[PDB]
Amino acid sequence: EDIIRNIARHLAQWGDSMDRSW
Amino acid sequence: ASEEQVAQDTEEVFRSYVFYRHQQEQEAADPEMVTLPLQPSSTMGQVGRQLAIIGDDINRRYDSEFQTMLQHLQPTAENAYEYFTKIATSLFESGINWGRVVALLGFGYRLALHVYQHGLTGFLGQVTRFVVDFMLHHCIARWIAQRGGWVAALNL
Repeated sequence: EDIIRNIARHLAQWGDSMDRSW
Repeated sequence: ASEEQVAQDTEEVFRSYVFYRHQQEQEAADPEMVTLPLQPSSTMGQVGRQLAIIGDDINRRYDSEFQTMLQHLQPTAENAYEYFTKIATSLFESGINWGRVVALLGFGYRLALHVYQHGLTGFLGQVTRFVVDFMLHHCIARWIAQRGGWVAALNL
């Protein structure tokens, strides 16, 4: 589940970066 | 009732988001992503289009990285639901915001594109259901409804 955890962490980071930019 | 209208709108937003993400990747091919079924005079095409535009700066930076992690994950018809559910649940475990909602759409787009590129045709409607059903049952549709619906995304 290492890959699952990494994708989810990336998605939360990218999502938070977008949210801050908006 | 409010959640169900948001769920119906989510199907349109996701299909529009997929159409426009794919078109901009083509103008920067998956034939399943070149159709845009919408209800008459829908605003959800505009919503999906704008969400594909406003996430472009981040997405263009990281598209290769995301594709690489998907290659490692090796999603198939047999495991895609399990993997989608686990990843989406983790994404929202610490909260919901509009950026994370867009990240979920992007995940559905990249998952659908990846499986198609690896030979799995006819799966776009499956991923659409995964997205809609996840949002309905994991309180995302409720969060969107409390902000006035998907039209609130046009202010972003």
